[PDB]
Amino acid sequence: AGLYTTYQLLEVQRKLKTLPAFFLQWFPRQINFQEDMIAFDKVIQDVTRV
Amino acid sequence: TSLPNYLAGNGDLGSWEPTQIFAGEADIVTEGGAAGADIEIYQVIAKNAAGAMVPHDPTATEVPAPQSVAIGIAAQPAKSGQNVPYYIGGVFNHAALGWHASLDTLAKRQAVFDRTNIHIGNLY
Amino acid sequence: APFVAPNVQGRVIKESGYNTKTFKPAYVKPKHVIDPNMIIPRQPGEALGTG
Repeated sequence: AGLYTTYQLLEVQRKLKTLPAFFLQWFPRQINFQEDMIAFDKVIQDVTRV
Repeated sequence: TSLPNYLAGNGDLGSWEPTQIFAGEADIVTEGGAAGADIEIYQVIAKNAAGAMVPHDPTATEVPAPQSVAIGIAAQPAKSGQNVPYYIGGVFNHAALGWHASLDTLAKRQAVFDRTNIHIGNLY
Repeated sequence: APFVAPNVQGRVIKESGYNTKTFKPAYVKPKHVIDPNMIIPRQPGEALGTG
């Protein structure tokens, strides 16, 4: 002791958190577009009529 | 803790003085015993009626209570319910111990231990 | 991450720190005494009559 308690330092305990990909596995296709917007076209053709 | 200090200044890293305890060459005798109240380091202990290690105090009741005799110098601090090892023999320093009030001078402190293995003497 | 409109400058995120732990060992002293009361009597691995 005396003026101050001596020490030995052991190694730093680094817990590192992550957040891995689970919902991105159904989003495989990548588009890097420089335009403004993305347009879609959905068409239902009901045929089952007597 | 958070911020540094940018300005110029001074300060002490610390200061230290040794604490000498022994004054002679008598043999050292120790025993642990169950404490009864708060006990500092190198405070003179007594024993109460129940057999616990109450720290020493004269002027106790009519009848001189068994707290009036003093038995041992404690060695390491403890609380009520934590048993204490204490010295029962040796020749000790006069000033490094922990006394209390009305027991100030050199003569009364040796008159505490006029008989035992423990002897109280000055350093030089 | 914070959503910031592409005109304005953007938000500022804070950080964190760290802590410590210090420990100190205990100390142990068992012992014995060896008087002549424990040397003199017979150990079991010894014949009868004489020793």
